[PDB]
Amino acid sequence: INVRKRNVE
Amino acid sequence: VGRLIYTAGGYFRQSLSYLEAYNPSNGSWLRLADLQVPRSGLAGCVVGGLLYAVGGRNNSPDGNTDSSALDCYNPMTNQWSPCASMSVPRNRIGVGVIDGHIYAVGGSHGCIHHSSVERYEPERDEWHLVAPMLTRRIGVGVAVLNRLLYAVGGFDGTNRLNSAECYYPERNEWRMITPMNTIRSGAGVCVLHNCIYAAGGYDGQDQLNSVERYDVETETWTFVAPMRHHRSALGITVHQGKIYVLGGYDGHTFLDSVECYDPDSDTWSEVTRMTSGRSGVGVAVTMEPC
Repeated sequence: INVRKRNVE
Repeated sequence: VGRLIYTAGGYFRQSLSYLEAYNPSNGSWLRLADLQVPRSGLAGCVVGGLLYAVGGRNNSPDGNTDSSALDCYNPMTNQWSPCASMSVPRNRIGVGVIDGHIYAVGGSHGCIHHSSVERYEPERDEWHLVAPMLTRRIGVGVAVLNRLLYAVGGFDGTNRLNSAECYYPERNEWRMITPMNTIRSGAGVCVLHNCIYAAGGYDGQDQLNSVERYDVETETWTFVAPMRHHRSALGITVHQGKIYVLGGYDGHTFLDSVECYDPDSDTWSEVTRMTSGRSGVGVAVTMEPC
């Protein structure tokens, strides 16, 4: 399905 | 010559206004004039010796404001000047330069994922839309080879993309090229010799250390040596026939690591650290300040 982790801009 | 690698903005806890310049010749960093407005997810480029910061957003404690801004830094003055704003805010933008013209590609505005593309004329200080991409792309990598513009990977809001496409300016037309071997959002994309490189990024599971390159003659992607660090939201540029990657995120740390790829040896080495770990920077190369 997927994720993204912390903020990176 | 005396050219520096300029890194503008980026992200650590919030969007940054830093402008810092690295000198490959002596390993020094200069802190230069802050951006007027903090920005991350922006792109950098150079036209006629001037550094341009394009798009991004201000991700602050009180707000997330997507940016339509174009701002110009003159190393001679150490000063930033506003230019004409784009048609639309574009966070996680991609940029490339053809024949002294800035192309702004894709990026986000809130939940909107752009296919739109617009071209800036520095002397007339005007933007105009050109043909949109075949694909909505944010976190898109862009590079220019032989006066053709490449848009590489990104995110359409549903799927991280391995696809890429090429813009033929005389036909104002986009065409798909061979997809990458790897899904990449927020990869570093640059040109070296006759190839478009895609370094790192995020595949929807992990930050990547893989690097692959597209040979425009053969229309294939081949992996080269991986980076020492997994990184998404990295800065990339080319100086004196070598690729430099600056910062990004490895799923644990905001990297200060800067790595350098030598295509003759097919190796990466650590060449310096940024003054502080950050992701989502704009990077480009021009003449040192006065």
